[PDB]
Amino acid sequence: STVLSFCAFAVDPAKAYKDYLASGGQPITNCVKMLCTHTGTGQAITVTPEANMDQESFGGASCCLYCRCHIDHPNCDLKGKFVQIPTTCANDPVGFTLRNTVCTVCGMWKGYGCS
Amino acid sequence: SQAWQPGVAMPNLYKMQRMLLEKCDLQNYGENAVIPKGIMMNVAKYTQLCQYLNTLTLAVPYNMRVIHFGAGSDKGVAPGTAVLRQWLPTGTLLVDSDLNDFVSDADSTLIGDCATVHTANKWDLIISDMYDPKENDSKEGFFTYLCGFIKQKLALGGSIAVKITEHSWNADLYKLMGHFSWWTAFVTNVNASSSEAFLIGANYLGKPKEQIDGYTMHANYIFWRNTNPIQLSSYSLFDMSKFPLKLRGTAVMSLKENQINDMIYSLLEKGRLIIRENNRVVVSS
Ligand SMILES: Nc1ncnc2c1ncn2[C@@H]1O[C@H](CSCC[C@H](N)C(=O)O)[C@@H](O)[C@H]1O
Ligand SMILES: [Cl-]
Ligand SMILES: [Cl-]
Ligand SMILES: [Cl-]
Ligand SMILES: [Cl-]
Ligand SMILES: [Cl-]
Ligand SMILES: [Mg+2]
Ligand code: NA
Ligand code: NA
Ligand code: NA
Ligand SMILES: [Zn+2]
Ligand SMILES: [Zn+2]
Repeated sequence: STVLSFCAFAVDPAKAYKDYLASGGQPITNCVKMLCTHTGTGQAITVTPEANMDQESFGGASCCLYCRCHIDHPNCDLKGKFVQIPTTCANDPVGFTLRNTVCTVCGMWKGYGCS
Repeated sequence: SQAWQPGVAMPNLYKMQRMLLEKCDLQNYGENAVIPKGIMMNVAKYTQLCQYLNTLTLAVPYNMRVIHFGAGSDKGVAPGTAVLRQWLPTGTLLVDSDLNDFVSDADSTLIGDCATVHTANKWDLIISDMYDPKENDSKEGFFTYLCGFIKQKLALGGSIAVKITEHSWNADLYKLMGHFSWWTAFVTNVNASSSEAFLIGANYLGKPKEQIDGYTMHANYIFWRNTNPIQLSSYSLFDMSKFPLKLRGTAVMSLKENQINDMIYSLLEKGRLIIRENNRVVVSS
């Protein structure tokens, strides 16, 4: 509810979100889920929706903590693109992108679709 | 048959009438109902809009320019912009705007009243979801700016889709629909119980093709909606295989007024030409 301010006014916004969740707070809502075929490449971050049968596709900016909190990025990789999130994890897309990393060779999420 | 469509267009029979203005029997609020789980109404709505726009002769240049007004939700995100980004060719310039701050997948996002939005450059497609919550007169505000923007900054051959409702409408905008090769009022199947529609102008000609009276045409629109109930449908959302806007590689030419002859107007009408400059795009304020 005040999750965005909570993280925006923390020294470490990513840690703040983790702490907030660990305390029972509800994940950031209104990540923009797209209608898609579910026949895509299954890669993590793409120019258009690329969800496979195990993923959802979301508008990228809405799944970025730093975009959503309107604060500085730690460098955006997501804004302007689409992010594929495992369906089992689609309840917390912002959390997923924070906790996970894209493999630099296959382009899929490490520990989910990556080989 | 109708349930499978992304929505319903105002039939010509109804456009041709000279109806008196009546109250609309529809309410814009509902429980919808046909929106799939985890999907925002606006994602569904814009998806069906783009599905409908796919059936029309839209000019699609190699370096397309699209501006999206009223792109911010009260959620602080841009679901319509996201759909547009999914729909449009990769590398299309997509610029959006809203009075209030929001996070967007557009290339540029302009915050402030739309009247502060200034650009010398012309556009190939204008989308507007702008809306402000005794008589039912023509509304000004953002509509006044929008008509000026279409007249000054829409490329010949370009198209528009502008959201209207029973009470949120403008007479001059309706009149301007007669300056396109074709126009309609389009109701999305997912929001069909609302008086909402998109005024769609296909292939801008920069001059009257027909003489539309704005007050009369809105009365015609309302009469149509009052006498033709449309059952909610999300059928079209379940096949997204052919969704992206077709890459037509539509010619872009900078032509003077005296070069725009009969043959050229015919090309404009058929969705086969865009007329504008190709200078660097600057949008600000
Ligand atoms: N005069 C004006 N100038 C700029 N924006 C306006 C306006 N009047 C209304 N609007 C905008 O129109 C929007 C109505 S809701 C639009 C929803 C948005 N298209 C989405 O994808 O979710 C509001 O965001 C409001 O800020
Ligand atoms: Cl976390
Ligand atoms: Cl389609
Ligand atoms: Cl057409
Ligand atoms: Cl008329
Ligand atoms: Cl051609
Ligand atoms: Mg035609
Ligand atoms: Na067009
Ligand atoms: Na209304
Ligand atoms: Na009149
Ligand atoms: Zn970001
Ligand atoms: Zn890998």
